[PDB]
Amino acid sequence: RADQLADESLESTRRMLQLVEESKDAGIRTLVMLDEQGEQLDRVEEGMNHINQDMKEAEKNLKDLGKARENEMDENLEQVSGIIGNLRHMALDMGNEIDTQNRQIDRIMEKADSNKTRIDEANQRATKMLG
Amino acid sequence: NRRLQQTQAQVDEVVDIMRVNVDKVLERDQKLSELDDRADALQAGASQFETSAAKLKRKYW
Amino acid sequence: MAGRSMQAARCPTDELSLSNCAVVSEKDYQSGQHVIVRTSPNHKYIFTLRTHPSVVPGSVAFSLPQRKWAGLSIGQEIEVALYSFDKAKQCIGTMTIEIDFLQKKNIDSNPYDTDKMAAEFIQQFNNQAFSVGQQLVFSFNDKLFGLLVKDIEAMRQKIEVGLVVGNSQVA
Amino acid sequence: ALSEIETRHSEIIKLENSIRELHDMFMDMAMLVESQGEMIDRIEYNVEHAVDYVERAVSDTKKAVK
Amino acid sequence: AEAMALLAEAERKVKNSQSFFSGLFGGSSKIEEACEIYARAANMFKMAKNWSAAGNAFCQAAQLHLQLQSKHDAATCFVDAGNAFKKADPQEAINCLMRAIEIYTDMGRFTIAAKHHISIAEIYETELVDVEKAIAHYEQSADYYKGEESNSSANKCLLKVAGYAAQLEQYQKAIDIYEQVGTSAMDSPLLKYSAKDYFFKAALCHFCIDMLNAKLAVQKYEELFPAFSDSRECKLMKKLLEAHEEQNVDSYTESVKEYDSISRLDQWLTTMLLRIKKTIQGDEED
Amino acid sequence: AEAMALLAEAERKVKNSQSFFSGLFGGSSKIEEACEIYARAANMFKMAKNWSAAGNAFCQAAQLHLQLQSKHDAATCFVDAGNAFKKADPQEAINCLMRAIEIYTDMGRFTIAAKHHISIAEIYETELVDVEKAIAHYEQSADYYKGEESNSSANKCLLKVAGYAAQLEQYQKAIDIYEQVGTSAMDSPLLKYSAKDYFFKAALCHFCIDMLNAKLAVQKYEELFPAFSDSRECKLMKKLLEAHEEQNVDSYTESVKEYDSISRLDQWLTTMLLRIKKTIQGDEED
Amino acid sequence: AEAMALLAEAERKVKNSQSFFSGLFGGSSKIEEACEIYARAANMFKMAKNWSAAGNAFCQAAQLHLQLQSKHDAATCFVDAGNAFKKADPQEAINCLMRAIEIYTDMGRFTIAAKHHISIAEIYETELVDVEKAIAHYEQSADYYKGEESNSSANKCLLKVAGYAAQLEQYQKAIDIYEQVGTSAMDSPLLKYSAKDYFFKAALCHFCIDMLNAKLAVQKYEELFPAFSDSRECKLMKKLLEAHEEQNVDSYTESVKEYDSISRLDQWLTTMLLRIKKTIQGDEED
Repeated sequence: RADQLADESLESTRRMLQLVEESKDAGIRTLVMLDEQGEQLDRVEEGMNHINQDMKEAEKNLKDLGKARENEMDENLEQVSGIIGNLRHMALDMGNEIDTQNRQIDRIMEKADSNKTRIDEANQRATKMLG
Repeated sequence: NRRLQQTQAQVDEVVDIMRVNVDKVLERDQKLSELDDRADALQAGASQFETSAAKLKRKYW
Repeated sequence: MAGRSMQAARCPTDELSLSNCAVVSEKDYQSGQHVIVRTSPNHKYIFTLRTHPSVVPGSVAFSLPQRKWAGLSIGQEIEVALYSFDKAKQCIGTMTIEIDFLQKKNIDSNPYDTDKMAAEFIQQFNNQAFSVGQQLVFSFNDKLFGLLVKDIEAMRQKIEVGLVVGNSQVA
Repeated sequence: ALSEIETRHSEIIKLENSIRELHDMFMDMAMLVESQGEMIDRIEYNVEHAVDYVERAVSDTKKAVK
Repeated sequence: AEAMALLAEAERKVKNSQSFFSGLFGGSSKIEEACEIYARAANMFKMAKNWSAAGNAFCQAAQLHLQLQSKHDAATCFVDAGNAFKKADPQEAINCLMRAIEIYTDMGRFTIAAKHHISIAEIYETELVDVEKAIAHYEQSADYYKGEESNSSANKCLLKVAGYAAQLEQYQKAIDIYEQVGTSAMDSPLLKYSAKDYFFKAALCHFCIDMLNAKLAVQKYEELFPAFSDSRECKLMKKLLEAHEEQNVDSYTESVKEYDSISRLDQWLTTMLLRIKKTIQGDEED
Repeated sequence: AEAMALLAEAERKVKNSQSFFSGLFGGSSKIEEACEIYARAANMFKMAKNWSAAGNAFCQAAQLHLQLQSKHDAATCFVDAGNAFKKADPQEAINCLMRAIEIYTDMGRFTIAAKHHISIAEIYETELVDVEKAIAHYEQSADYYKGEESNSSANKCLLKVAGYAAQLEQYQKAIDIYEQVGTSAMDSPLLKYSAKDYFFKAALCHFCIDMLNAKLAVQKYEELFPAFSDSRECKLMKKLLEAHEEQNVDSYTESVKEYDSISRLDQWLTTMLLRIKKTIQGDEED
Repeated sequence: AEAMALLAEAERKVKNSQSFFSGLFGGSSKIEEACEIYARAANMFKMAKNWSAAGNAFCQAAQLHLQLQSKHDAATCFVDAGNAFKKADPQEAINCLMRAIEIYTDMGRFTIAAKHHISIAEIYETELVDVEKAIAHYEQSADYYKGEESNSSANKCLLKVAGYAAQLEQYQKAIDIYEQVGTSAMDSPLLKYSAKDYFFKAALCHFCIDMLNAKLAVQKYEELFPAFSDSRECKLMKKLLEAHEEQNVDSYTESVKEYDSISRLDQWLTTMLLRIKKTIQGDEED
């Protein structure tokens, strides 16, 4: 079944062209979404460096307070191959946008638990000298 | 066989990056969830800090 | 002798681009000496010097052809050293050259007398150094060609580098 | 010759194969990036405001030592 | 720096004072001091990887913390204990987490309650092997996520619920879950893609329904010839629906064999497909 | 309610107290109050979309906030002012940002300093068209990102630097940047794909080269048609090197006509390809 | 402004008080001041691009910060010092990090302890070439990730371990690691795809066995012939096994020559394939 295999396998490459096309658009959302996520985190760090300071002051203030069939076929596949150019524009950028953030997230979790502790201590030392 | 083998692995190579994408994207999911349990647990104490900092206000101010 | 740092530049004019000679300054070398351009441990080339006022003291200028053959950059740092030929074993007497239309814009099918070529070749490229596989330009009747040294024989020993003299036969 | 037309075939299917499976990873990805998106919305939120409440806490401590 | 020594000091100080030791005021700093002690011990226990000694240690520190007046960080300790027991050799991991959720829940923290709730149902399944309760948790948790308008997690959980529900004969309750998770999926063109598999699963699930419960749910689907993503969902289903309405356990077993060429069959599908294969054979020689 | 009223009162209170009003401690609580005022005004201005007024107001609150001694929260305000002026009507967009970086920088926060540093070069390019200063920023910023071992962003900047370097005739200085950003890209198997485009750009960027600098860069590039991605990189390059070495301004112009079929040509490529197209013509008359 | 000036002042103040200087209290309040000084110095040393000085300065600020009691911010300072020496020209990048982990470790912050633990082994390998210690780190770190039940991360590390374990001739110890990371990757259907390469690697690693193991590993592998991903795993392996059992360094190096067309080989594979190619010849030309 020559024509039955050169067309079915081709019929898939066609249902394949859109596939990577559909996944490319779906990937674009990952681009715009991972871009939005990167932004919404720039403010998180901002609020993380904001708490870091205030706490240091507060703590100190408390001490101071305590004391043509194949021609098209190829074109359809070529489009699938060209999409890699877009598939590349994704995995890369965001892929790295992942490291920068994660390494930043950890620094956010730590200080997040750090301030928490200094709050428990400050409260304890404060209770003993309350009204 | 020309264009065939040509377009053959052309994708087998794109099958790798996703293997990296699916993973690097899932590793984040768990890390963020970890921050969700600490960041909140933090403000949870802030509710105490505010009240505690206020009690100190009625003693030295 | 030992060697000195130099800077490759561009050929002054066309008059010196049709001589296949590394143009230099007068405060450095003299028209008639030979040197050996040293760029890489595996890249050795020999050129013929020709002073010119436009040249800058401490630099050597080459022509596009040579700049494509020996591979030289206009700005990079090369190590030039005085090379003295052995006119007792390097003097060229019989040298074969591969000729072909340099430009594709001027390609015809008319006949060209070789006798008139070998006569005008030695009359212009006299007292100069040529190496096996060297590239250059030849202006014959206002027509540019792309020569290519194939074999060189001293006056019947074979040499890689020689010095074209007067009684030098060319094929 | 079938020996040549059949060879092409086996190569295309085996090509179609590796394909669809890879594409599967693209889909799951968009599905993963989404779930994560909604989860970060709650993260930032609780954090952002967490800074607002503390911003008021520190402002009071500063005025509680003067 | 000895754990045993710390555990002893901790016990020595964890006690409501009275008489001469009290003086005038009690001392929450005491109970908390003991907490820090036990925590310090549980840590080195986890260091040497004794887990069984770390977990039970955290529990102590955790319990004491409650005796203080700090439910928050306490619950987090219960989590540390659960994480210990989990990655440990004994159990208790289930008790700690229940003791954690009672806190996050009564505290007004449902986001986090559900975060550990799903973990719980994941344990009661991958470990204790008690799906009947696991599903119950996957559900209540999906309800909490559904409250925080966090469609995502809510659906993840629902998917777990139905997914294992089909494996527990609960085929109808499964399609129902698939219908809900399918309706609240189209609204967002972000799930349009995966929205197929849901219809395929649902149509495959059969509560011994002797009809076209699926043939009615197959046409309800909005497939499109040009849509190639769809060719990986109902196109097969129709062919399976005919193979069942004609008790032909050959056209079905062949169509699944062919479909396993364009779209690989995961473990799930396989299991259910064979279940239908049996409903057919079984209706032949039955 | 009125911004004018707030802006005025803010002025009344923004002044070191004296006499009985000052008592013993005038404190910075007043300068800060004024800050909150101007911010409250800049706010309604930003609502009314007056921007201009909003920005200048933020500048006021910011400056005063500096008189408070709290650089951080101030700089952030300078950023607010920047975001205002930027997407506003007047200028100052550049000023605020410079006044922001001087703070993040002296403070020791290079991570965020580079964040606004790139925004700066981006405005100084897409607006002021001050390429020479923009490159200086894209570069210094890339240095900071490189320090934070945030390879990512660092490369996102270097690409800018080189990309806009070729436009300023800096072809060699461009290829070098591509070489560095390439070498520090092979060490990571997560940049294997993109590594192509780099070699394509570098091989295209010609500082009036005559040798085979590109033939050598293309040789350095490990290609194997079976590693198909490469097709969108050097396969064309070689053809271009041939049409160049053969002073054929027809084959090169045909190749750029064909490649524009398998891989579209963005602005950059176009401009440069035309520059090479001229190097050939100018060589034809040689 | 001047670093030398600050470093000197910092020195003059960094010293436990005594005599009339100590009086009643003295310590933290001073040592901290010095910390802020050195940090301010290391900052300008970093803007000046001297790094070395910046790093040593951070080392000072950090050490002093420990002399005050505040281990957290201190450890983070050591991290800053590490980033400094790292992007710098001297060493010490290894010491700063060890001094950071000792802290995050005995503190109870294992999650991050492992975060920097993998960075450490990543430097101890790419630079110091100290593979034995690097592996000891990738391993202990994976143990911590496994502790937090953070499977994925633990696997990333294990993959590193095994990967470099096979390079150090430790082939058997590698196949085992691939086994474990394999049985702990099928529980999650999100790793289905991934489960292949593991079996291919584990079957390639040979502890100089005289047959099976690999023939047994390929057997344990569950493949579905009409599969697509799996084509890049066992199918080849079988051919390699036959080419090994039967001394024929012509059927092995050929099959790898063909396979290198439909699935480009990475440095790792090549290294090991050649090692096997050598075992064959070393059994042949013997």
